[PDB]
Amino acid sequence: LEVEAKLAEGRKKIEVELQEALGSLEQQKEDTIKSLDSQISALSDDIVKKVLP
Amino acid sequence: TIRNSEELRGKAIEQLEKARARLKKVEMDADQFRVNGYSEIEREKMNLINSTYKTLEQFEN
Repeated sequence: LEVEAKLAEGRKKIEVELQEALGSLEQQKEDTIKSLDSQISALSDDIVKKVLP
Repeated sequence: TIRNSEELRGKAIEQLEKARARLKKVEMDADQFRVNGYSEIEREKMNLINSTYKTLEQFEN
């Protein structure tokens, strides 16, 4: 029981850790999407010079 | 008649004493069994927690 209940609580703690990590990653991804805009612009220009002959 | 009662009493006491000696021994086996079981239960509990912590970490992965 006691070990089992402890394990269940540990599983909940792991879920909290995992739930939080995903949220942090999502926030980071949003910032990146906001960030490195020049790549976007220049990145856009990117294909253009090589797409055609 | 005399040789009978004595034998009964001899055999009888050999047997009550023997039975109670066996009780003691068992009292010993059980005593042993209880300790082993307790240790096994603790290890098993340890098993569960450890492995579930592993499962957590894999979930995090």
